[PDB]
Amino acid sequence: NHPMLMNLLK
Amino acid sequence: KLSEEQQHIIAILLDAHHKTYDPTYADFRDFRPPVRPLSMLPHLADLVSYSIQKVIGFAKMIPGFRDLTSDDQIVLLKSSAIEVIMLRSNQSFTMDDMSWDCGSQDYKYDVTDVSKAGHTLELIEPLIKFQVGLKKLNLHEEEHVLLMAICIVSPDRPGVQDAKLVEAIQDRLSNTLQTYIRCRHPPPGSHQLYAKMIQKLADLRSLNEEHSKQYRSLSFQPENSMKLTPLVLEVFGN
Ligand SMILES: [O]C(=O)[C][C]OC1=[C][C]=C(C2345B678B9%10%11B6%12%13B96%14B%109%15B%1172B932B437B%1285B%1363C%14%1527C2=[C][C]=C(C([O])(C(F)(F)F)C(F)(F)F)[C]=[C]2)[C]=[C]1
Repeated sequence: NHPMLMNLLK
Repeated sequence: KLSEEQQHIIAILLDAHHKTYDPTYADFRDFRPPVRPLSMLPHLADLVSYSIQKVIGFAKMIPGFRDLTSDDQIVLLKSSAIEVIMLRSNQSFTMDDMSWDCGSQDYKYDVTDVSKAGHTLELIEPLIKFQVGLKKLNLHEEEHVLLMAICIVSPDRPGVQDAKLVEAIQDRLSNTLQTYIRCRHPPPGSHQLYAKMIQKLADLRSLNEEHSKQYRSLSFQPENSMKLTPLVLEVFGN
């Protein structure tokens, strides 16, 4: 759903 | 009255802002070039996309933010992103000629540039008024970074699951801000400063709502959505 957001949040 | 814990919070946020705001604007060279049709949409979409990444970097360092679930971190950033970007942009805004001056003539944006990205006076007029009113507050950087953190962790954002935890994190930041103003902001500039800062958060909510409307109208057209970035489409919608 939000892969780019998730990856930046990692 | 400013406890050891509260000075630590300010120090972290000051560091988080310094690590995620480049006052040289060097990276702007990587964007698609500004053209002065929505001729400024590619460049300003790249700018917003770049700003979202910076906002995420800052949010990750807010004390307590990482204790939220991934879902709650995502909804807070999705909802607050455009507000924090508008907040952060005040550092580049100048009342000399009511523009966002990011280091050079090419990277100096006025109301015409924002209109050439697809937005209208319904957003741009209250936006300029917000930038002017925020500038007139002459916030300490301590107050500026606290306001950004409080903006992000708002428990009334749509989609928040753990509103009680979000409120707890925000309350610690708000108490830090209130105590900082009381102990460190001299009068007369301190007069009702906390209330005025929270009013600016209310202003940002309304700006957020109007930006959403214009973005939805703009992005509804595939010719425009083609010019956005993948990150912008994920955060603001397709
Ligand atoms: O280092 C740093 O982080 C500092 C980064 O400096 C910055 C960051 C952001 C701004 C801006 B300022 B207010 B004016 B509006 B808003 B802020 B953001 B740009 B300029 B324009 C902005 C803006 C552009 C594009 C849209 C879009 O709606 C459009 F492109 F129009 F579709 C988008 F989709 F959101 F992109 C919405 C809002 C100036 C300096």
